[PDB]
Amino acid sequence: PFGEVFNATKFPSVYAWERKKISNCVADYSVLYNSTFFSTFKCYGVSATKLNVYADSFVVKGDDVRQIAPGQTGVIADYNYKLPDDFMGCVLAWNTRNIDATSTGNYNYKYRYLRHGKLRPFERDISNVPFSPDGKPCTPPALNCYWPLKDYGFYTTSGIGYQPYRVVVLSFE
Amino acid sequence: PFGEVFNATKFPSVYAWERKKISNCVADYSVLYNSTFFSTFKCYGVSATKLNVYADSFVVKGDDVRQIAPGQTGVIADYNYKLPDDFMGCVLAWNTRNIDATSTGNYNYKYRYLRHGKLRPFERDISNVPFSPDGKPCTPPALNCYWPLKDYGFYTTSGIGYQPYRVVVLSFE
Amino acid sequence: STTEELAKTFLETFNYEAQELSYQSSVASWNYNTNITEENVQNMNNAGDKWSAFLKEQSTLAQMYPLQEIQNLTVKLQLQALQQNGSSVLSEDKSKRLNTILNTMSTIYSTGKVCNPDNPQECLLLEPGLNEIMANSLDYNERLWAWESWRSEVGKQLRPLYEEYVVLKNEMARANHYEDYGDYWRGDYEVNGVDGYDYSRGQLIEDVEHTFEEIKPLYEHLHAYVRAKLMNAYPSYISPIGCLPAHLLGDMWGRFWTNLYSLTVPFGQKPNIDVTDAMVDQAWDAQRIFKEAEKFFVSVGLPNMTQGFWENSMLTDPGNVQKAVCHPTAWDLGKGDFRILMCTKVTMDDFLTAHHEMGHIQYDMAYAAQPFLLRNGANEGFHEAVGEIMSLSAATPKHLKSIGLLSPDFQEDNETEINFLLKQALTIVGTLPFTYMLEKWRWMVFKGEIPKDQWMKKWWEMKREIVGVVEPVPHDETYCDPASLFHVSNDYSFIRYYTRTLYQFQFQEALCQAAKHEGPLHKCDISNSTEAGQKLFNMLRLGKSEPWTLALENVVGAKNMNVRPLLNYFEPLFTWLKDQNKNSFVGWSTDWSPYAD
Amino acid sequence: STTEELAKTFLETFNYEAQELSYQSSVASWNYNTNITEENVQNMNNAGDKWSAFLKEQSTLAQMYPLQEIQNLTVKLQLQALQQNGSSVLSEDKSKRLNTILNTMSTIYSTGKVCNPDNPQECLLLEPGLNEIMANSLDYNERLWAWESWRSEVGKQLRPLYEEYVVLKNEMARANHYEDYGDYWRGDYEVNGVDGYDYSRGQLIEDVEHTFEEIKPLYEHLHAYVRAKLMNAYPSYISPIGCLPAHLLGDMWGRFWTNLYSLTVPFGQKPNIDVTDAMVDQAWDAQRIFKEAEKFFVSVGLPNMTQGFWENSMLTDPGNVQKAVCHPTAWDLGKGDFRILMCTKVTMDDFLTAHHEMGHIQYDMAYAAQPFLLRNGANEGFHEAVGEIMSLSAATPKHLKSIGLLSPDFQEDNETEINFLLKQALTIVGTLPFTYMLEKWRWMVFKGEIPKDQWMKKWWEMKREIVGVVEPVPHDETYCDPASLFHVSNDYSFIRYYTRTLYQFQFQEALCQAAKHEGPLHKCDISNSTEAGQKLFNMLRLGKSEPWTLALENVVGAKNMNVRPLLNYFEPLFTWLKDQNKNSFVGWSTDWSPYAD
Ligand SMILES: CC(=O)N[C@@H]1[C@@H](O)[C@H](O)[C@@H](CO)O[C@@H]1O
Ligand SMILES: CC(=O)N[C@@H]1[C@@H](O)[C@H](O)[C@@H](CO)O[C@@H]1O
Ligand SMILES: CC(=O)N[C@@H]1[C@@H](O)[C@H](O)[C@@H](CO)O[C@@H]1O
Ligand SMILES: CC(=O)N[C@@H]1[C@@H](O)[C@H](O)[C@@H](CO)O[C@@H]1O
Ligand SMILES: CC(=O)N[C@@H]1[C@@H](O)[C@H](O)[C@@H](CO)O[C@@H]1O
Ligand SMILES: CC(=O)N[C@@H]1[C@@H](O)[C@H](O)[C@@H](CO)O[C@H]1O
Ligand SMILES: [Cl-]
Ligand SMILES: [Cl-]
Ligand SMILES: [Zn+2]
Ligand SMILES: [Zn+2]
Repeated sequence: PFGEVFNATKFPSVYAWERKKISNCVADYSVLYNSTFFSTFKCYGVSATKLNVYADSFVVKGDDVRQIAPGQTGVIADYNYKLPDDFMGCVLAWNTRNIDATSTGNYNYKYRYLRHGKLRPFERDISNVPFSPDGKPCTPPALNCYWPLKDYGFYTTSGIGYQPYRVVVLSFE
Repeated sequence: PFGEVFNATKFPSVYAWERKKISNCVADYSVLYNSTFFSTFKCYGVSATKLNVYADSFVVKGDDVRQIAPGQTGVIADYNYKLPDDFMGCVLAWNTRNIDATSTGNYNYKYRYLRHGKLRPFERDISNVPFSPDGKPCTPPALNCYWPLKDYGFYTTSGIGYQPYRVVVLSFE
Repeated sequence: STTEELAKTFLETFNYEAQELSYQSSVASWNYNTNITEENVQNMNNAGDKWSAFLKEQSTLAQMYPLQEIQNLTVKLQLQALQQNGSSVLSEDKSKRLNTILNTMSTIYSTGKVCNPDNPQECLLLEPGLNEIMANSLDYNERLWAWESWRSEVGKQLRPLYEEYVVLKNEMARANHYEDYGDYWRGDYEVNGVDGYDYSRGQLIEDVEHTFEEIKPLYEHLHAYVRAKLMNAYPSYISPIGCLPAHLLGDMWGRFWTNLYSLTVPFGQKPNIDVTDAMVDQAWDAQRIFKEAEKFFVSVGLPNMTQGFWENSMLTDPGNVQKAVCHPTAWDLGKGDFRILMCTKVTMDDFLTAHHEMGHIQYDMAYAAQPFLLRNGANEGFHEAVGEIMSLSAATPKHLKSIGLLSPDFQEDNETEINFLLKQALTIVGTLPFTYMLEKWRWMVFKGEIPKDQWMKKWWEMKREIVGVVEPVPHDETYCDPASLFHVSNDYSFIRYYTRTLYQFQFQEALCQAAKHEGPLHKCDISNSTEAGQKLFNMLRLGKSEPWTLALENVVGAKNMNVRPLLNYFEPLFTWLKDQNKNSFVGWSTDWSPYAD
Repeated sequence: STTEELAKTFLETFNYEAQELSYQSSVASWNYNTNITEENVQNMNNAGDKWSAFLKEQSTLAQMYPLQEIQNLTVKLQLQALQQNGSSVLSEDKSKRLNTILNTMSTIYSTGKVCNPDNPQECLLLEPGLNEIMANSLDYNERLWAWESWRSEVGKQLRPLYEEYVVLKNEMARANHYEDYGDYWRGDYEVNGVDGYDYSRGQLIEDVEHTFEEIKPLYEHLHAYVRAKLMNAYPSYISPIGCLPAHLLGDMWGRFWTNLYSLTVPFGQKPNIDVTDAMVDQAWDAQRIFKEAEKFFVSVGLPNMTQGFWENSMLTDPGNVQKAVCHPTAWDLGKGDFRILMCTKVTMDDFLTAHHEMGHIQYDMAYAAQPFLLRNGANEGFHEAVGEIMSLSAATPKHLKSIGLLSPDFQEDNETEINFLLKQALTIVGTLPFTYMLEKWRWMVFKGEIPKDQWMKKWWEMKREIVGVVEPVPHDETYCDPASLFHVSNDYSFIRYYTRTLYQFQFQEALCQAAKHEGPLHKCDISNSTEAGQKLFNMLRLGKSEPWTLALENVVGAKNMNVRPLLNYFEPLFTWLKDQNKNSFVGWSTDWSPYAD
């Protein structure tokens, strides 16, 4: 039931990433071994088989993919999706310019740029409350009040590190 | 009666070059016009005929021929035979290695290397008196006394600028 | 949170938003300049208005941040770069008039066309019509024509507008706490707070004029020599002691003496450093030229062009049908999207240009690391200079061979070398005076030391005096010759070309020193020199984040610019000139003219 | 008149007299050397004896002139050369004893012979007996035998004599106002009165040693490589960290590691730069070899060989019947009469050798203008140096191709450049430390610095410390190994060979620079160059006429001895070496020995 994750017509935004539970299954993984159609494939664990899982789907900017790994710096890894320090399986990613990007500009995809504190590993946040750097309610127009969720803006002409990349994170337990 | 100068069996030493007087003669110079048997032939006058003459004979080293011309530096032209400034006719030379040189050494030809003042155009010096750079009589073994006259040394194996050349110098008045 | 802390979040919000508008603006601007359709001219404006409107919104909003109450240089810079007022400081009636001027002028210039007096059917546009004449005609009168018609038509026109342009633009500047618009522009070079790295808007003029004095000797000779040469070209039209006729300088203004080469070449029997023909004889296309320059940068350690570059850039005029503007430009649209727009001719002049253009693009790439507000050359001069450093190494006979445009056998001797040097002077040394002179007149016509009724009288004084150029016909105040050049009538700072040319050789010195190079600077080729490549990058990636003085000290070791290096690159040609001119009058008389004869 | 004026006249009389005696002597020497008859060996003496006896007579008369009281460099030079008091400064007993020594040593060496200990039936003379052993034998003990026989017989013999030789020779030096005999020899390099071009008997050692420092890295590696190589050739006998058994070095002393090539060849698969067969395959006679050589020189601007040369030279062995000596030499007899004696085989090594010899002849020709006493190379080093430059440019595959001995299809691949450079370094670089050390010992031994009871204990204190070589069997002061090398026990300055070696590599550089040469220095061929010859002929036309410093300046552009160019020649080998030595040890411990205890 993997080809049902990478191959899903649509993918979520990082701030609202999708977890799919996979149990009582058998998969060969070789559907994943046999791929040049794949730009990133770091597996912080192994690369063998036990014919036995959690897939995390979402989209990011090229240069944002480097944060889907442990110990990573910020913004995406900080306020969206924080991978656990040791605890790990695989991180898979692939360029999608023709799919999630358009010459006219495509902004469906969101990400949280502001927040009060880092997410714990696998934490989530769907919240949408006007943010202020010293707590306090917010009501923009008002100043120093911003909306946490900003749009990516995926143009088909942009640099690689600015093109959409669909990313799937497999975890084991 | 020219072929009785260049063609004469022996020749003088430059220090005592011979002037032969030729008057009331008529010759063609054509005996000379056609000659590859002739190394030098510079005529500081012209190259024409009037069938009318002075013929000075002597032998020098190859690189000494260069001095049998007006205004020339010295040694051979300084102390032995000094051509006149403008006044002139012709200077003729020819290699004579087989005639005047021997593989063993031929030293019959002399030339004067020391003197007190240059010779005037067409002057001669047959003097042979021990020389001191500041007048005064001389009696070698004594030091700073030299015999003014020295030997040429025409070995047949030597370099061209070291082989005997008989020179004839024609003059017109 | 603190005040500095509040600022951090503001700028972050700015970046993410600006990048989105700035990009759509650039993508619009592009689609227009490469395809002049009507629906295109529309959106070019819109996005470019939303951008400029959002910038304003943001500027007044940044205004609410005390940067004095901020102690993190990085932030202070961008915040205050945003604490800008622009022309928003004028009234509505002015700020529209001004834009209308700036537009009318820009238009007139690009749409100008002269028609044959004795043939009102055919007309020529500056490019490629007039330009070709100015670059090629050996005919005194044909060149007189072009030169005079252009300034007579499109010139007499820009005259009114320019006078008003001067006013409204002065106001704009003064209201922003500047002396004049001149002061505004000289602003670019300013730096406050660092100690020894500070630089004032006045200290430019001072340095420029000073540095310039030391160039006079070398230029006077160049002059003296090309004069003599031109006397043979245009027999009887020139005075051994008089200035050079403006219409005989190889392009429409004499901005560059480059086209004089063919008739001022020191040793014609040598095998031409103008590989223009070699290129033509070898079927080189625009593709080869650019793929060729990319390889150059690669060799010094820099990256290929982004595959995007190759899919998006416009390298050859689409011809007619789909028409586009041709000025060679290096675009940093944003979102890591790079491209060049150039109607590449297979000239040598264009192959060198390819490099200078691609130079910019590499610099654009190198500082895409920096926050949006810091992505830019240390100052206006830096970017042009980087372009030129490239343009320099590539044009050496050495490099030429490496490429394949010059016989592997080519025997570099003192005659070829003078040829190559003489050429390099016609371009480099040639502009120096022209450019300085231009900007002076302009600077003066801002502090208003020049009244409307002498505007030309004085310009031509400075051509005769500073550049040793004279106009072939008299020009009354109806004329406005300075505006005949794009940069003026299209509102562009110009001293950059001068400052640029100095840095050029400064960098080149230290880059070749870094590349462990043999002897004469002019002979240096930094190709294949990672060491040298690496060095440049380290100052390239600093964007505007650094005061140009510091960044320039990082590479060459100098708080300021210096004319010394330039002078050495040209010493051989200087001493060889000195001789050549031994049978010539060197210098000129502001008194001789082809019209007052 | 003055004292100067009196002197001119003396030198003058001298010239003309010397020229006649000197010529008679060469003509003698020659005839003997081309025709070994008894009547010839008789006259070879007579003429040489008058000459030498006239020289003395003159020297002692030339002594009656104060050159300190003379201000005309040219004259000072000749006068002082003639003020050769020589061994005439000793008492008649010393001077005769000394000659007996100088002779006895000479004799023993040439006449010496060792016999097979377990076959005393057959004995070998150094040439070609022992020599062929030291050059070809892969047998450690056979090699040890020769090596130890030679030094233990004809070595121990020259010991006593050498000690007295040193005393007698030192007195000679001291009486002529030299610190020591070493000081004497270093004299050759001295210069007085010219400024900057002045040089001192001290400043030799100073430069020699400093120049040598920058040679250690190159040599240390060269060493490191051949050692590992030799470890395989004689497994077990050598230590990875230890010095090199002196008897395993290619010749009787290791003066040149040339013969090591056979077993140190970088890539033994690569084929041939040896046109030895390309020449034979073309029926090349002794005529073609030289006619070609002539042509070479003609190309760069120099003259033909004087017709005399063609008429008088001996190029091919007359076989038996009329036998002759076979050492290749260049003869400058005098009276503008030049010629070469060479038993020309058809080896490439001979076609090359032809060039080295005719280099000399061209030099001899070039300075024939100078007064008789100045006709000779700038120093001992210059004449051989000019010899080599030729040898060098001819040996390039390029030049060989140019001639048409090398198939115009040969690909000069990266690896062939290595077997060449190695076969080169093995001779050129191999001999440097050896050569320095040897004159380092002599030099010191002539300043008492090396006591009699430490002569041999000190040879090897440096054979290990400087050269990286050891004695296979230990030696006490009963031995005198240094004296088993020709130049040593034949009273010849030996440092000549270091400065020569060094010099030539500047010459070649400066000439390939002027000959406008692109690739690596060792690929250079000055043929068809001219502007190169010119730059060379400038120092060729002086011989001893101006200080070498000037002569050397005329071709390079510097006043001194520079190792840099030598290193540039071997830079491609040096890099390879360093990598080769990746895991082998570089350097040596002095304390290890091939005999222990
Ligand atoms: C402006 C800002 O957010 N600070 C950055 C931080 O993101 C980054 O992690 C660190 C090095 O990795 O440098 C700066 O401190
Ligand atoms: C510790 C510190 O004050 N350094 C920060 C740095 O982290 C940050 O990238 C930059 C932008 O705010 O400002 C300062 O340089
Ligand atoms: C990695 C790199 O930057 N160099 C490559 C080069 O190896 C390749 O052969 C060439 C063909 O497209 O393009 C690039 O220049
Ligand atoms: C500037 C220059 O000559 N470029 C060379 C090129 O000729 C050569 O093919 C290559 C291989 O070593 O290296 C360099 O890039
Ligand atoms: C430099 C000088 O003093 N001039 C001359 C020199 O030209 C000449 O060759 C020599 C011969 O005696 O005498 C003097 O040395
Ligand atoms: C007679 C004499 O001794 N003077 C010459 C002089 O003519 C020459 O020009 C110069 C260089 O050779 O100096 C001397 O050799
Ligand atoms: Cl103008
Ligand atoms: Cl030894
Ligand atoms: Zn540009
Ligand atoms: Zn030799």
